[PDB]
Amino acid sequence: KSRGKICTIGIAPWGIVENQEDLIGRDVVRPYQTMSNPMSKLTVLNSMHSHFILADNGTTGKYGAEVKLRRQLEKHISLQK
Amino acid sequence: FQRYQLIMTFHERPVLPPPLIIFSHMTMIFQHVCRDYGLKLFITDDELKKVHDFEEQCIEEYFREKDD
Repeated sequence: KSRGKICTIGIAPWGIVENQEDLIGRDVVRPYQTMSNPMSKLTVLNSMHSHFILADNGTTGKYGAEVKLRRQLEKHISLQK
Repeated sequence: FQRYQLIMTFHERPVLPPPLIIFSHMTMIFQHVCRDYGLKLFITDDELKKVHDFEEQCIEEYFREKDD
C-alpha cells in the first residue's frame, strides 16, 4: 500500500537455517526457497528482511549463538553519536 | 511514426549520392568476394541487471500509483 523501504535487520544463528548450502556463493546472487517442511527440524529464513547477519559458533541445530553479538552491537550503536 | 522509417532508411544507405553512387556500388562487389549503434545497443551483464531492476521498479511504481 505504501512506497519507501524499512531497514529491517535479522541477526540469526547459522545452525537453524533450512539450507546451510545453496548460500555459499561469495558476492554473487543466490536463489533461496521460502517453502517449509515441518519434518526438517529447522526453520527457513524470513523474507521481507532487508539485511541478515548470520552468526555461527560451530554448532548446528541449536540457538544461543547470536544474543551476545546482538547486545554488543546495540550497545555500540547506542553510544554512536 | 514514419520518422523511424526515415531514419532507418537513411542509416542503411551508402554515403555517396546517386550522381556518384556508382563508386559505392563497385566497392560492394569487392567486399562481396571477401550494428554497435543505429539499430541496437549491446551492454554487459551489470548494466543489464541494473536495467532489469529499473524496469521492475518502474512497473511496481506504476501499479501502486494506479491503485492509489
